Amino acid sequence: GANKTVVVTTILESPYVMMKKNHEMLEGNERYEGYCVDLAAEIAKHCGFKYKLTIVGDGKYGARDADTKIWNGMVGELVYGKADIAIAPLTITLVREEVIDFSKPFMSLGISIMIKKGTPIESAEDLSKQTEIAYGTLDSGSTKEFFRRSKIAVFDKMWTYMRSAEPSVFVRTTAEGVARVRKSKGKYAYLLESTMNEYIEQRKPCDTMKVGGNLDSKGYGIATPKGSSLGTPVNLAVLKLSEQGVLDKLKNKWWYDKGECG
Amino acid sequence: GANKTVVVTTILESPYVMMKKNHEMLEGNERYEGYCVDLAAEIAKHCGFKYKLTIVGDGKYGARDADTKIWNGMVGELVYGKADIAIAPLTITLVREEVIDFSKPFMSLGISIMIKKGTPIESAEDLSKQTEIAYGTLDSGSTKEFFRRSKIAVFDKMWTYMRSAEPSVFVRTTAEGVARVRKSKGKYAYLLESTMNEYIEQRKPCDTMKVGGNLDSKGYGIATPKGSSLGTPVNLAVLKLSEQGVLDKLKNKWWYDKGECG
Ligand SMILES: NCCCNC(=O)c1c(NC(=O)Cn2nc(C(F)(F)F)c3c2CCCC3)sc2c1CCCC2
Ligand SMILES: N[C@@H](CCC(=O)O)C(=O)O
Ligand SMILES: N[C@@H](CCC(=O)O)C(=O)O
Repeated sequence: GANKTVVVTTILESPYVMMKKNHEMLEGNERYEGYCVDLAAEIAKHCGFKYKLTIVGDGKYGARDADTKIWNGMVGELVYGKADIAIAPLTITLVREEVIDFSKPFMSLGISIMIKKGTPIESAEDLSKQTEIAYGTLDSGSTKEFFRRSKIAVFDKMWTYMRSAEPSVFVRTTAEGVARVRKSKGKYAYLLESTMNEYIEQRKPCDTMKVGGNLDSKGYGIATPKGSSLGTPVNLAVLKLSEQGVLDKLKNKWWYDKGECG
Repeated sequence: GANKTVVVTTILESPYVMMKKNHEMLEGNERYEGYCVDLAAEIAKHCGFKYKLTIVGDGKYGARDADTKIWNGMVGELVYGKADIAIAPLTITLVREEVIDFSKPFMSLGISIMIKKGTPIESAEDLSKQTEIAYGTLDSGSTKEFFRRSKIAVFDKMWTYMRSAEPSVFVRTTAEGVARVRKSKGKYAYLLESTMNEYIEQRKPCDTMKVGGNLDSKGYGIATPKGSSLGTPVNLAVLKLSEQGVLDKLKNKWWYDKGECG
């Protein structure tokens, strides 16, 4: 039938999507800025659609409830027909691939360790072999699932600790994880995606550090409801933007051009 | 109908697929070893198919002839129905995505510079601004197309030079490119994927170096004829192998465990 306004689900996660400081003075898509705001504009231009940016109601990435089997977050939005596409730092995983479609990756990342500067930790092995420094992850996302599912001794050991740590080591948002690292005098390390870790390392007050190598290697994809006719042109648009250098240019724009730590 | 033997196209490219030294004494799949030999076995196990490894007839990755519009290499094999799947270091590109299917990436890479040790070159910018050191790429693959298509000043300048350099700076195989770097007393630099570059840097006689950062960021995918029912389970198998750490384990096996330079 007639072209419709494509409803885009995304998440408030810096520097992917952020409220403009003058957002009260603005309407619709103009309220927001960031990497994924720019990316949504590029994808829409190349695929020739009109779109509305919306922030996921529950503020989550997406996980299936073990009891209800219901998906929450942006993944839920797609599965239950509440959004047409997700343009966000949404990690490509086996369990999600079964229920939604993903483009080829538009950005790579791996799980990584964030410490307050001078914390005596170099690696996941270090974290696993001590108790004084607590560590955890975001809940409802791919990092938590990684540890939950891992057969690898060090990661299995970390999971056994985190799942029963008191008080809880899990956080509701990335900004919470960062706030805990900053305020815990080095007694909390935060396990998060290297992309978010590298962005925060370039933000005032420049008191955090990404340490050691990444624990895994993967990517974010643009997601669509399974079988959506949008998936094909969106995937081809991601490949063009990659091959044109536009994705690299957008990463430089939002991570390093505006970087606050020198 | 009945299950059939899946015909796998691949390429002799170290350490992805190599002849076993005792290959004369062996039959069928047992002739070969390498990262992609191991990967093919894993994919086949998880998807439950029997398969025959074959080496692409023309020894190429795949390009479309500007005049005939005919695809050569492994891409051609898939397009014209001569193979059922390609399990090789085959780069995901826009032009290929239009005519074949690709899984999510099983390995990441970017274009990179290989020099003989002590060559006074640090970057693509350095290469572009001098003439004494010749440089080129593999023909019939994604690296050559990258330079051909690039709008980026430095890469555009490199392409203008390479396309008309005499004698020719392009090579038929990776091993040729390496042999030219090694034998040219530092007067030839070779532009190749960081994966191949990093493997050769760990092989005797340890006389080559990867220099500077990568020029782009992308990945290899397992490829199938467009619409093949094989694409779905193969893609899911790649995600499992990624999430299990098996892909990382296979990279360590073939690059670094056996590494010859310390
Ligand atoms: N080391 C274990 C697996 C290695 N993994 C990958 O390379 C890998 C990924 N790699 C990448 O995304 C690298 N990568 N691949 C591409 C692509 F798709 F080839 F064009 C692009 C990028 C980065 C920039 C945009 C274009 S995504 C992903 C995996 C495995 C799990 C699923 C999601
Ligand atoms: N990108 C992750 C969220 C962040 C994290 O889990 O570290 C996801 O899509 O679930
Ligand atoms: N992986 C490349 C070949 C190697 C190169 O072009 O550097 C391709 O699929 O075409």
